[PDB]
Amino acid sequence: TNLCPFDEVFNATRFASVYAWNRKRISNCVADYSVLYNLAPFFTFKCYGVSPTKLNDLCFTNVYADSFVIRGDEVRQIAPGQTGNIADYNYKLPDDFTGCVIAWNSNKLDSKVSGNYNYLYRLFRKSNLKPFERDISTEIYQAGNKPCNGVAGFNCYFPLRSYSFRPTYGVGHQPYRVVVLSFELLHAPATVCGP
Amino acid sequence: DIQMTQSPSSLSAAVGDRVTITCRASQSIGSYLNWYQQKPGKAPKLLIYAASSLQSGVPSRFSGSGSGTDFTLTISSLQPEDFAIYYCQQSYVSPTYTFGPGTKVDIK
Amino acid sequence: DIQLTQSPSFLSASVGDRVTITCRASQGISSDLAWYQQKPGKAPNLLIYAASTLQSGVPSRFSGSGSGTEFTLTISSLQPEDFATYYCQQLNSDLYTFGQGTKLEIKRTVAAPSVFIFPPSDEQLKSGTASVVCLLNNFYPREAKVQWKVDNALQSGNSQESVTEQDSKDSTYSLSSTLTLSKADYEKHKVYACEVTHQGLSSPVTKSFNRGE
Amino acid sequence: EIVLTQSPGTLSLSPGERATLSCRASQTVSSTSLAWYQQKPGQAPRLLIYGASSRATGIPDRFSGSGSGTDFTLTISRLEPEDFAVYYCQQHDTSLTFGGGTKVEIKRTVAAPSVFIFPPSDEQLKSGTASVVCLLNNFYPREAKVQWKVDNALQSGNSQESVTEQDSKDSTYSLSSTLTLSKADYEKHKVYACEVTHQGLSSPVTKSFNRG
Amino acid sequence: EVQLVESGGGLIQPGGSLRLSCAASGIIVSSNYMTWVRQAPGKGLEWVSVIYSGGSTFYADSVKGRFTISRDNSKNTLYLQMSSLRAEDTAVYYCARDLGPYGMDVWGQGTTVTVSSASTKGPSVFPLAPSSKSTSGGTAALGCLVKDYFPEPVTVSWNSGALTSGVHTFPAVLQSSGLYSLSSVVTVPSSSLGTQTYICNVNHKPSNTKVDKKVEPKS
Amino acid sequence: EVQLVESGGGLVQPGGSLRLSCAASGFTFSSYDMHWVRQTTGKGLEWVSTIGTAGDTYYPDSVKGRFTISREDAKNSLYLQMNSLRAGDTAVYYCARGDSSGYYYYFDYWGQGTLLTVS
Amino acid sequence: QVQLVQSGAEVKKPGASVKVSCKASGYPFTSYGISWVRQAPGQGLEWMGWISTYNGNTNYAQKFQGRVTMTTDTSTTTGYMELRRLRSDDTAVYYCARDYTRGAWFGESLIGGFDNWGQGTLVTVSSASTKGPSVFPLAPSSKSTTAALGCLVKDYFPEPVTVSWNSGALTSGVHTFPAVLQSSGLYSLSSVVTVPSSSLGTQTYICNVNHKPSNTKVDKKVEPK
Ligand SMILES: *[C@@H]1O[C@H](CO[C@@H]2O[C@@H](C)[C@@H](O)[C@@H](O)[C@@H]2O)[C@@H](O[C@@H]2O[C@H](CO)[C@@H](O)[C@H](O)[C@H]2NC(C)=O)[C@H](O)[C@H]1NC(C)=O
Repeated sequence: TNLCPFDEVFNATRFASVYAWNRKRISNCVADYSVLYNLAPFFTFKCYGVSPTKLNDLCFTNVYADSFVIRGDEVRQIAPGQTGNIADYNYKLPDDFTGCVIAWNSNKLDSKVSGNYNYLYRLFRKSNLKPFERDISTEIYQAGNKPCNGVAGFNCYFPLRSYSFRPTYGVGHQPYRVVVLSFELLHAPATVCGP
Repeated sequence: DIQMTQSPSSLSAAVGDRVTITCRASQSIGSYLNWYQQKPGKAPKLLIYAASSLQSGVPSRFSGSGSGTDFTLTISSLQPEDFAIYYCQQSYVSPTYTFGPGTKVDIK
Repeated sequence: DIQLTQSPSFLSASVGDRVTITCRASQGISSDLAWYQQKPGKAPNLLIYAASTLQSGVPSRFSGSGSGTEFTLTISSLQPEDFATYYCQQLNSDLYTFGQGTKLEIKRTVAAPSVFIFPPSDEQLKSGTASVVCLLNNFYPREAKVQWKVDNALQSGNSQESVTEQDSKDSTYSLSSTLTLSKADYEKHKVYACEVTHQGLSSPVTKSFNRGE
Repeated sequence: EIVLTQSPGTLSLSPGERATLSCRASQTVSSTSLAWYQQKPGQAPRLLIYGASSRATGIPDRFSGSGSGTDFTLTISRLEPEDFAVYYCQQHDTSLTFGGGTKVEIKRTVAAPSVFIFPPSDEQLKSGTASVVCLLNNFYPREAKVQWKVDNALQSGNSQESVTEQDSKDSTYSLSSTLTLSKADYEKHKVYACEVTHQGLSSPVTKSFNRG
Repeated sequence: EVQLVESGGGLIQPGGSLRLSCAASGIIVSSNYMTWVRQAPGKGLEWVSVIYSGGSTFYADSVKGRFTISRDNSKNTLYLQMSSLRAEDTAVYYCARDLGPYGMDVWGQGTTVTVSSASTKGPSVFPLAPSSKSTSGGTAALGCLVKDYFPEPVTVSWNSGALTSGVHTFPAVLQSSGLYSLSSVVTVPSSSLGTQTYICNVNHKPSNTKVDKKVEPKS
Repeated sequence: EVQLVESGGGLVQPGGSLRLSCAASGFTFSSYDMHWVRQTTGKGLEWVSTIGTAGDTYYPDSVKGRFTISREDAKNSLYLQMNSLRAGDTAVYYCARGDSSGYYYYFDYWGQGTLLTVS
Repeated sequence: QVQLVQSGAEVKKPGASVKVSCKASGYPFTSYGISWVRQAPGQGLEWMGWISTYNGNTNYAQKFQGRVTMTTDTSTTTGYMELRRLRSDDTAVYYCARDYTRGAWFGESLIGGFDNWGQGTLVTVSSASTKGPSVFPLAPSSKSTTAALGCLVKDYFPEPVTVSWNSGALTSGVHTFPAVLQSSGLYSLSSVVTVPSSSLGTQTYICNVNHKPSNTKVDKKVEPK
């Protein structure tokens, strides 16, 4: 039986932006979690609803792998019941999450001396995101009274802002790569169990 | 981290009485409590897990009920043996598990 | 959790000069930091954002640059409306942090204080208190020393002072010092003095009075 | 797409010096997608460095990589005899391309050839074919120029060189320049000379023979 | 045309409750980051709380539990409810529109909040006469000492506004009692030492306590 | 008769090194997780370290790096190795047997405890 | 113990087609992709293409955009590369490698490279037919002065012959130059040995030629003139 492709998730060359996060469904495979047990001691591993030591004897219908790049001090927001601009207008996790979250610093890969302007987040949004909702949309945000008619200016703002990663920043403003494994369980043949 | 709080800090009761203690969590942990009894000088003992399931052989007077961020441990008829400190533990966020401060049940 | 520190605190200048103000950050906060101006009594005004960009409606004299932990604001030419207090402000996820601020002021030739002493009146004594007033008039600079030697004794309390804002006509300050002694403690002594130390005076000058006259 | 110019073309060193190889890209290449390979003579290649810094499984510590953007460097600290191979760089940033490759040779003292000569075999002449082989035994460095003089004059077209690899013990080459002419022309002329000019020499040596 | 008006500050006792309200024009308060920033008297700016456009609220460590920021869309207004007040919450308060990495561009005008028990009381004006101890340089000095009044402000004028050239009213300095005090001196030339009338005109507005005390040299 | 006997505590200098052990009996010591949990009179019960049945180890933020947990399946024993000791490490140390019923995790058996002093 | 055994040498001709095989062993086959590489004689490496062993997606180089097909067999864990329209400059050694530059499942770019390689498979393509060595002597010069001699393994096809001396006796000082392709498409090799000048007409120098594809094993005797 095929193995679960956990290597192609953590070891990919490019990660997405947080406002346009990536998703990968994993099904019909044997899940060897030793990959997570052998992780180097600079990763950040947490689990919710299930003990890490007992992933090798549970069965799930689906596993979701969500990957993105955030700032150093915003990894605290990738958790159930959190508030802030990343948790509100970029990426939201339910209250009863039931899954694991892994994060690691990627300064050697995503920083540039001239500044990396390819990583962006959403700064202006009128209301919070529902859990696992993605908002890829570039429309002028009116913070004023008169309509904007799709033109920048006073009270008319481009919604997205840029990280601009540089090697000389403090560790809390350095890039971090984040993977979220969501364990799904419904009334189904339970494809992803794995010895 | 989840902050676990217990109430009351102390609870004097007499034999035969009905005793109730409560635990409260900073964020919704669903139904993920463990209740532990500790006599002075001995090991802690598991009474209830999953907030309502009784452990395999325990004084049947102990019961548990609650969910979300409010949980309750109940003793029907207090006995002279049932003096201890009682603890609540959350098991939702792994691997860092956290215990409550503890409630000392004193025998009036 | 960031703490920002502005290097100058009371830095002065003259009309036609340049000036440089600095803000250090204590952890390293990328390049997001704003500079505000406030004239006394009014609300602050925005000058620079993202540490280098200029605000609409602001003249082009004001420049800013920095990164990481060191930021600098610069005025290339002082002009009679540019004397105010400037702050640096920060961001990053549920904390907003300001600096203490940097007062800017006129510069002038050094002038010598004038010293006056006033004993307590009669109605004050009837009410049951006694205040002795020492006045320093027109010194510039703002830094001066006042002493209350009561026949030998330099009190460390029961004395408050107040200075005026710089005089628009002549760019100068003035200072008032007071001493609150009850009627019981007032009539127990004869000589009350006020000793002033300031850059203008060659040696400290004491103006005093005798209670029995 | 990206073209990788790899410098220098050759590299002769001594067993224990520090070696530095350069790979330069026309466009900007990310650091997550550049790798180095080593090929020994007669074998298949093997991965050494991936991600421009990381070391592969089982690779010793004396190999390392660095650089960024458009210029990357492979550094070898100790040159054990097995580390004399051909080294390649690739990228897979925008399609996958290899470099030109950089041979790593052994530096030694300047030796001189031992030029020989060989009249065509009489057995061969009874089969309508003639061949005269010039030989150059152990000589260093590699570069050598040879001329074929037919009674006074240089020739062209009739010359096929062939050079061995550096010997295991002495680490020197051996050149075999062969001239092929029809017997009709071979009996037409009388003095055939092999002219050799090497850096290890200070004068053009000429070894000649006549028919019979 | 873009403006932020404020109202709701005043006297209060240490432990009461008070609600500041900030009115907005040209700005929808439910679609911006709106901030409360306080400036204590002569100490500097300090953030209080923020409410996001999606409704999230954050507070400084100094006001956790004690304060609550709120927003009314129907009237387009921002609110700050203050309770368990201490003497360290006395300051001017500002509502601001924050653009994130573009700073705070639109500010309100300022609301004054005083948190003390004290008592609404009038002044205790005393004279500060000139003398041979004051005749110097041909320009002596004299004034009116205002003592133990509450609350601010107080207007001191000399000769009913006739004389204004060379008059300083020093800022009010707070007393250990809980009341305020200030002085005001004029350097009238020593030539007019007994041939000119000098009357100061204290004006305590929240109590209507007009005083026209005369200052003249004493023997 | 599940029984768990700890051993190894005592007087040590700060910054020293210890390795306390826990001997098991009554249960098969190859199919159960094993935890170390300490108790102080000040803060209360706190979790120190975890070991699974696949060689995986888990430590909290304060403990990360310094402590190492180890198994020996053949002799029914488990060990905790402590290096670079600190003042805030003196406590009663319990070796606990972890277990679960579905998704819910609990400690069903605790040992007896061994007091630790650092000075 | 990852290993990739690969097919045997091919001697194809212009216009034909070849299919090389590569049997994987010692790892989970469906978890990695397969890359094919090519190296001309005396040249550099140059990429051919990539195939996903899981869902069959392929990615070919522009130069070979259509001339080549790659297949996989999951049961025996085998990869196949088939080339068509064989020109004469397609002579090269072809390599099979396990891939870590592109994922098998999601087909994205990875941080890695070609970690495990095959053994190589020479594929000669030429317009000719099998031939045998025409071994000739090359005797020392007229003046008997250490000199050198040899034998000329000439006009032979296909590729390697084996040239030894006295069944492997005088290996010290044996130079066997690499074969060079002539202008008529046919390889010629020269083997030489250096011997002391005083021991020329005293021994018996015979060179052994083993051209297996024609089954020829000449122990040719070279005697000085
Ligand atoms: C991400 O990749 C690293 C490195 O993988 C190695 O190099 C690749 C090019 C390829 O050849 C792989 O097969 C190699 O294993 C993985 O780190 C290695 O993990 C193995 C686990 O079996 C371990 O034995 C090695 O020591 C590790 N090497 C290093 C340098 O860390 C890593 O596991 C991959 N990521 C994930 C999530 O699996």
